[PDB]
Amino acid sequence: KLVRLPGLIDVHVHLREPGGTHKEDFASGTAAALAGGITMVCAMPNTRPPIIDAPALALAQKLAEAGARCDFALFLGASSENAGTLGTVAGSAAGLKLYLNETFSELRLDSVVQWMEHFETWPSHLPIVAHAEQQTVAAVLMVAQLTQRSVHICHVARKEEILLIKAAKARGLPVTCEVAPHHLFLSHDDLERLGPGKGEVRPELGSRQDVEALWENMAVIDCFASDHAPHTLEEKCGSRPPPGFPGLETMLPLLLTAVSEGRLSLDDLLQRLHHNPRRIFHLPPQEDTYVEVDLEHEWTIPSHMPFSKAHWTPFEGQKVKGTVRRVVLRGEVAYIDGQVLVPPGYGQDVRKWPQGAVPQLPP
Amino acid sequence: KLVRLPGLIDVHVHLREPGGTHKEDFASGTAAALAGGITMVCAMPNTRPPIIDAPALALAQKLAEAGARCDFALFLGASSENAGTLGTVAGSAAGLKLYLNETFSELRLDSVVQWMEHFETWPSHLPIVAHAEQQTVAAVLMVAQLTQRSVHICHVARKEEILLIKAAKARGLPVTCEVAPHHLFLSHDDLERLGPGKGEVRPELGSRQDVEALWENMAVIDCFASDHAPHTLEEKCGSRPPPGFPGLETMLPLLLTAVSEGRLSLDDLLQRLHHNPRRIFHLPPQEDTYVEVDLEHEWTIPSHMPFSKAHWTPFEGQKVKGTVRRVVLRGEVAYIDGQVLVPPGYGQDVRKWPQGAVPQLPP
Ligand SMILES: NC(=O)N[C@@H](CC(=O)O)C(=O)O
Ligand SMILES: NC(=O)N[C@@H](CC(=O)O)C(=O)O
Ligand SMILES: [Zn+2]
Ligand SMILES: [Zn+2]
Ligand SMILES: [Zn+2]
Ligand SMILES: [Zn+2]
Ligand SMILES: [Zn+2]
Ligand SMILES: [Zn+2]
Repeated sequence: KLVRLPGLIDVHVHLREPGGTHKEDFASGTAAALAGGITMVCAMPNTRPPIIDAPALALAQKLAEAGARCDFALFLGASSENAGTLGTVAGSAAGLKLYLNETFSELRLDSVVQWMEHFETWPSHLPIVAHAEQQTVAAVLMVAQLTQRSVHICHVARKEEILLIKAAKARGLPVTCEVAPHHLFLSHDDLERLGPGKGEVRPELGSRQDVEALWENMAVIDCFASDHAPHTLEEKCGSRPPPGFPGLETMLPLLLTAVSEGRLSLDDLLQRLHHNPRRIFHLPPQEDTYVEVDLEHEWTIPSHMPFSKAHWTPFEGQKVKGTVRRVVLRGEVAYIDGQVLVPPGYGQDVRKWPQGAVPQLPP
Repeated sequence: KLVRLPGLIDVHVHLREPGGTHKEDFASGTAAALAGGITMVCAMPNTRPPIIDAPALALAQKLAEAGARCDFALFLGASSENAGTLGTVAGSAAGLKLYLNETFSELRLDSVVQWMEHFETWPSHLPIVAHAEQQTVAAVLMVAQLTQRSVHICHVARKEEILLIKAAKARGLPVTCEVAPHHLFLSHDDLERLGPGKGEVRPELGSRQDVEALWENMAVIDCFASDHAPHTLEEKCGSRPPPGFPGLETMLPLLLTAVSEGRLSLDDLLQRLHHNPRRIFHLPPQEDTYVEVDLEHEWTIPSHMPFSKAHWTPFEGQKVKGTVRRVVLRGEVAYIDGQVLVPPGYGQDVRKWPQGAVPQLPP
């Protein structure tokens, strides 16, 4: 007996096109998404060229329209030069991405004043998300308050961060957050097995206490999102390993395992991979779209999943229970038992749908 | 013709006793203060042992009472273990010091949650000051708002920081700040002359643009304070140079030079070295206390000033106009033209004066 789920949404993926297509491209990354029960993705802007201006966004839109197999929205990225220049294209993006710490990214800002400038100039009704670790979470929350708007915190990974956000929510501040599966299912205990190259990720893997704190504070977590960050094994194992884990194909099975163990409910999962992503980012429904999962199937994660060009996974050897059997996207069978059945280009930019524009007051 | 000033107050000095007395002690540091026209100092807690508990404070109080030549108050320092334990001695201190970044200091905290705990437990009516650079200023401002109280930011050094504080004040937030003379009178341009060891200080010396921004935003600066941070020349020039500059003997002459050039007024100076320190820290008046300065005397800063045991200065070679001629402290001549005339032990703990307790609602 299969369980029918709505089309799940991952608001944080790196699909590497343009410019890093040996790591992943729209076609392979969205195949990975479908195999993971995800029918809509929001792609980050730290590509080459990075998506920090209108011409780069135009290019990325066309590449995505030609290559994506599931539906998508594309983030714009904040830079040290583009505040006040994105107004005409802002509404066509998933939101604005701020990179506020060192990581795989034309996009660290030099000064909190540049963060302020972005918060002041980006349209007030559109989403802003931030890579903001440790004290940076408090700092960007301060900027959001000074500019009297909301902010969404990407991949919360630490007890420190989730408790800060918890305190902010208790004060009624407009902040939401997401957590990635590696920060729920891996910790320092796994670094011996992974090694120092494979183990590189930002935010870094946390202690057992960090992991336990995220679970204990599940009520504070608005979304799950993979931070799918594919790099090849050669890159991960080489002399300057880039941070990041692939995760689209493993996220839902890991979380289904947790549901089966009573660690969270099916509803808790659906709030975090469907309803809250929709409402935070004003993402439209997908008609005739659903995912069928088998909650009984026990399997062990192999050394690589079938679709991501990363061709490795940090979850190798973990025992999971739950698998994606079928995905239907807008009335077409998109995935069945290991086979993707929609071609590159089937996917659409949801921000171009009438129902996918973010509502705003007449300007 | 001399000008009579009130007794000036430096709310940020490191006097190194206990435990670093080759660098400075209460007797030498307060001689330096008097020679710089300063009659009251607030001493930081990063000594050895650090002033992070009641027994250490008791020791420091006695050492200061026996050695100080001018009046003083002693800060307590926040640690990872003492939140919620300082209530009985809190009112006897200048305030609570938080070290939130890497610098010469049992006292970096590991987590913003520890900052929160201090803001929640330290009595709400008593001062909190923070070493908080760049984004850390925004982060600690966020903690202050979450806990609905004020904060004072130490040694603001950057355009980024002063503009953030300016924006916070425009939103009516209870934040004050101080600036040290080296961030007004030295910059990157001086690093060649100083060299990499002598030039080490935290916050680091800023660009010309940082310096210009602090001057342009003088209205945002509540206090001047030296961050007198003496280390010996051997230490500054050695293989692991500690950050910090001595500054008590040079601060007032540098600022008087600026007054003479019309860069700020005598009133602007007195707000920042007398009236605002008094009101932010609830420091009492000193009866029969004044400083006489000669605004006409031109001189060049030598390779070391007479009193600080640091026996070096980063301001060597700068031409100044203005000198301290006489200091009277509580009816006794304390300093005349290079001679200190009050003994170690003349100085008193102002928090023990009836008028020096911080007022509070009956608890
Ligand atoms: N998480 C990572 O370690 N790397 C991400 C960047 C990011 O999400 O910060 C990537 O794009 O590779
Ligand atoms: N400013 C410095 O460079 N060092 C100070 C510490 C401090 O004020 O942060 C010191 O105590 O030496
Ligand atoms: Zn990130
Ligand atoms: Zn994110
Ligand atoms: Zn990312
Ligand atoms: Zn400091
Ligand atoms: Zn200070
Ligand atoms: Zn200091």
